[PDB]
Amino acid sequence: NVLPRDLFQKLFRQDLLVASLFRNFLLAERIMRSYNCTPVSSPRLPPT
Amino acid sequence: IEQIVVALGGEFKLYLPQLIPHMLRVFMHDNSPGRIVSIKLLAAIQLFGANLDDYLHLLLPPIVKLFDAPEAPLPSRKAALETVDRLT
Repeated sequence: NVLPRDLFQKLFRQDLLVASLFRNFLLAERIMRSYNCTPVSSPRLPPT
Repeated sequence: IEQIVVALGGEFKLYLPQLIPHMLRVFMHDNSPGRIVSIKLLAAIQLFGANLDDYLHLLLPPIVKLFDAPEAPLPSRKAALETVDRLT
């Protein structure tokens, strides 16, 4: 719902392990945010 | 307060609920000349950061009443508006 369709299929459909890492990255972004921490990704994602 | 927030950071949200009752009383009855003690407390709220998540519903109505009150002086209204800008 948040990412543009192009970048979704790039990361979440190409290969399983990357898709799993980014899936779990969204959880990291939420948890670490609550401790004045911001995770960083190379293809910049909008805040989910 | 501003120094405790920068020191603890994420861990401040455990202690913030104790301070909230006093901060809400400050807005209700501030007799400070030009409400400069209110302006200072706004500048503090800017530092609070993502701590305010669970308590924003408490702090925001006072801030909203502050910048919408016409009786209140313009400096204190700009300070409230700039605070909402930062917190956004």
